[PDB]
Formats: sequence, C-alpha cells, structure tokens
Amino acid sequence: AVGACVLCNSQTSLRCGACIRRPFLCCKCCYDHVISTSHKLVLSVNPYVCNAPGCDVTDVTQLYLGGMSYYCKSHKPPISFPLCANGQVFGLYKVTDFNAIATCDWTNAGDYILANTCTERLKLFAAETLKATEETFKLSYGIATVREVLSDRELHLSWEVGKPRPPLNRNYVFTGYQIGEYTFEKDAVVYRGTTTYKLNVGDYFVLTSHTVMPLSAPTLVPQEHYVRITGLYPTLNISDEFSSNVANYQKVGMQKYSTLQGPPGTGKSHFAIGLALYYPSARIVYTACSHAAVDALCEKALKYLPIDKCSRIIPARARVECFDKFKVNSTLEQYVFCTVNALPETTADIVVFDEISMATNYDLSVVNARLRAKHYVYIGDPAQLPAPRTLLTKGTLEPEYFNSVCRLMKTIGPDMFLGTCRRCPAEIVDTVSALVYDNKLKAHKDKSAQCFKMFYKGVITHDVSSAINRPQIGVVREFLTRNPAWRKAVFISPYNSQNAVASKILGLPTQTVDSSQGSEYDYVIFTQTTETAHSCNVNRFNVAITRAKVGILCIMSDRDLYDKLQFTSLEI
Ligand SMILES: c1csc(-c2ncc[nH]2)c1
Ligand SMILES: [Zn+2]
Ligand SMILES: [Zn+2]
Ligand SMILES: [Zn+2]
Repeated sequence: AVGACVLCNSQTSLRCGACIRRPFLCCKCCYDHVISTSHKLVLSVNPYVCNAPGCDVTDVTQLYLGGMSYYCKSHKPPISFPLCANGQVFGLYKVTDFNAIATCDWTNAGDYILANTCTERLKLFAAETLKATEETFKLSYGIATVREVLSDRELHLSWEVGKPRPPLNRNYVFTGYQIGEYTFEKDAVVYRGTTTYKLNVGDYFVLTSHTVMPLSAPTLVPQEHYVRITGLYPTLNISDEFSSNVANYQKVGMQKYSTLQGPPGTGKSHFAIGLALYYPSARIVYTACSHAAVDALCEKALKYLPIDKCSRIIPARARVECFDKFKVNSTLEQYVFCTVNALPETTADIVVFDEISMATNYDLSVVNARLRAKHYVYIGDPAQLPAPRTLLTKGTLEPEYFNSVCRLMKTIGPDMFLGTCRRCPAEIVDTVSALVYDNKLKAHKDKSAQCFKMFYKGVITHDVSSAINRPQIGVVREFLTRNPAWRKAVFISPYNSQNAVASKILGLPTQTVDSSQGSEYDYVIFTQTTETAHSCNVNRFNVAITRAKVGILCIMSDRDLYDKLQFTSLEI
C-alpha cells in the first residue's frame, strides 16, 4: 500500500477501490475521480468504510474521520472532518481522460483511441485495465466437456447451458483438462489439439485466463538522438546484399529507438538480419508477438547468421510446433529469437521488435520491462492487421491507434520506410500503393498478367456469425477447370467457415487473411465472401492481395474495392 499517483506521481496512501486495477490516486486526483465517476470506494491503510457495526456506508463523500476511525453522517462523532472537502480526499502527504479509462467496458473503439491519446502513465493504466477486463471476460464463457469421438480429427462437446458459448474458429485457444491447448473449427466439429491425446468422454477445456501483471516500463522509452553511433561497432566490409540499408543501420545506432514501415515484401526480415551483419559484435534479441513471426526471423538468420550463436527461446509449456534448428533455451547466445510472452530477464545491444502492427501497448511495455537495451528497432506496417481486440464490438480501430509505435508512424511518419516491393506483380503493388501507402510503394516486379478480379456477390450464408458464400467457391471451381496452373493456389478469405467449405469443395490449402499475414505464395485465390466492415477493411484487403508472388484471383462482393483492384476483369 505504499506508492505514487498515476496522474501526477504525488505520493499517497489512497488507491481507488472501485478501479479493476486499484491505482494510486493523490488527494486532489482521488477527489476529482470520486466526484466525477460512480467510483466511490477509496482504499489506503484501511478502506474508507463506516466502522460502526453493520453500517454499509462505503461512499467517501458520505464519510468522515472521528478520532482515528471512519464513520458516515449517521455514525460520526461531533469532532469529525468530512473525507471529501476542499478538492481533496483525506490522505497521507496532502483527469477527465483517467475517468473514462477507469470506467469504460472496452467494447467501443473510442475506448482504444483514448488508451493511445493519453499521457504515458495513462497508456499503462489503460493497457493494464484493458488486459484485466479481457481476462475477467474469459470466465464469463461456459465450460465444455467431451460427449464422443468420431475420428482422429472430428468430435462433439457438451456445453454448460446458460453461460454464453465462445466463438468457434482459430482465434480462441482453450486449455484442455491438463491435456494441452486446443482449438475448434465447425453437427461434426473439428478438434485441433496442440497435444495428441484421445480426448476421452469426460475431459473438459477452458479459455486460459493467464493473470495480468502490473505494468512498470513505458510503451516507448524516452527518445534520444545521438550525433554518432553509440555502443555498436559497424563494419566497412558489409556485403553489397545489405548495402541498401547501410544509411538506415547508421540511423539505428544514432537513436535510442527507431521505426521502420515495411509494406509487404519490401525486405523487413532482410533489414532485421542484415542489421546483425552491420554491427557484428552486437548482441541482438529478435522479438515479436507470435511464434510464426519469431520463426520467420529464425529462417532469415539461418541463411546469414552463424547457427552456433543462435538460440530459439521456447516457453516451458510447449503450445504448438516452432523452430527446431537453433540451440533451444540458451539465454546467453549472441542472437536470441523469442516471443514477447516468453522473454526472459536480460539485456542487449539492440532489440528488434518485428510485426509491430500486431503488438498491443501491454506488449510494448513488457518488452521495455524484460529487456534493457542500447537500441530498440520496431519493424512493421500500420497498413497491415492489428492484434484482434476481443472485447471491441462497436466502431473500427484505425491504424494510428494500434499501439504507440503505430501512432507515431501514422502522425509524424516512420523513421525509415522500405519503398520497393519485391514480392508482388505490379498489379498488386500498384493497387495497395494507392489504397494504403499514398502512392509511395514501388513495384520491383513487372505486371504478371495473372491478376484477375470478378465482381460476384453470390449468396451469403451464416455458420452462426462466420460467413459462407458457396456461389463464390463455385465460381473458383469453374475457374480452376479452365486454369489448371491455379491448382497450386492457396485459398484465402476473411472467414474460417468459407475456408472450410472451400477446403472440401476445391481441395486447395486454406488460410484466413489474418493467418496469411507474413506469408507468401505463388498463387492466391481470394473470395471476399460478404460486404461487411470485416471483409471490407483496407488493412485486411491489403494483406490478402499482397500474399501472391505470381498471380491472384479476387472474387469480390464490394464494388469499391473491386473497382480499386488494378487487375484484369474476368467473366461469368
Ligand atoms: C458495416 C459497417 S461499415 C460496413 C462497410 N464498410 C465498407 C463496406 N461495408 C459494413
Ligand atoms: Zn476508480
Ligand atoms: Zn495525483
Ligand atoms: Zn455509518
């Protein structure tokens, strides 16, 4: 119970007992909090509650100090001061934005906008409160048990009736019972158990409500501009291969932190691994939110960096399969590849945080608390997909509000920008350059002449809320008979249910737009499925079409995005 205020750091014994995170509030700030919100419980050494037997008065405005104890107006002695008077709540060592974070339910977009526009301490308070809320909301869902086993990939479950049923897709990871993490995709549902055990009739699962740990470090450390490279030792031999990034690697050694906007296939991984070849003595920790992003950095380092100084830090409880080729869990190796949630207590010359659009302010803070570094490099693209905000249902979260790093890239601009897309045919590069990069993304490849668009709204059917468009899958089928070279294509769509129908009918490997991020394929077949805000989202549209290296077929529902696609229009 000893500490400083979240709004001005003025020392106090006062905490708000109504806040889900019980923040320390000073005498003036605690008052301006209780008088403006429904939050009336004030904690300190002892809570502010009437001491008189059986008295349930807990509002600090209806309370007074009688001698050494606290009492309401019905119990107070003649010599008693009200706890609320003269803009202060009585406490030791004797704003609008804080109120809104402390009381919001996180279902509105404006709640996240504010969690990013506020001061740095209010950013941590909001990040902590939001994560606590998201975890307490996980309990609100019911417990599901095994009813029977059809085969090695199909089953049926008993639900606790009453308490809501959480959504069935590859976005909700259950913790079976201690039979490893599990995922679900739709009466015969499919079980994607991260561990191979015969799911006995009687075992049950639950959404892992991993507890929220208070935030110490800021989302972004204070910026420092240096006039010479600091604590890093460059080379004058750096291979031609990484010479396009030499002026940027120098900017990296001349700032405490630096931002890199890298559109799809502009060489983000190349930049990250090449930074190690530019400062060859530097100890570098490569971090990202997902195991897939960490693994993609593992793959690029396997080609250019010495395997003996590499290590893939894997969490004790192995969820799904990750990197196998590096010396596992060696914390003192020069190059360490580990996810934000598995980051051990250590220091580094440079920390590279890749896929920055997927990072939350909580993630930004964790990295700053578990890693003390000379240089921090954030690589990503605010034009790509952000972390799914489960509680958010009203309003769309704009890129300047994804996190503090995205916020900078969208207002002041990124420190560095990779302007040449080497992956996509010019039809795709030109489309997304106009759509999300203000015509600053350039095509390295020529037009492949294999980028097609078909405007076909079809028939939207719903598998609960996840959507299906069978006429769009049927249009893909007719196209595949006439274009057998498209037999190697990946079927992408914004919905899992669409992907499941297309997996059975077309037989193509499947992918949601969100899971396609970071990956590339020669041929991509995208069916838009619906014209919802989800399927029409420009960051999602951008990721979807920028997966193709050679050609893409887009079956569109929205006329806007269809007309924007600089592709050859097909017929039927
Ligand atoms: C629902 C809310 S906005 C929306 C939309 N935006 C673009 C196309 N459809 C659908
Ligand atoms: Zn409060
Ligand atoms: Zn204060
Ligand atoms: Zn009383």
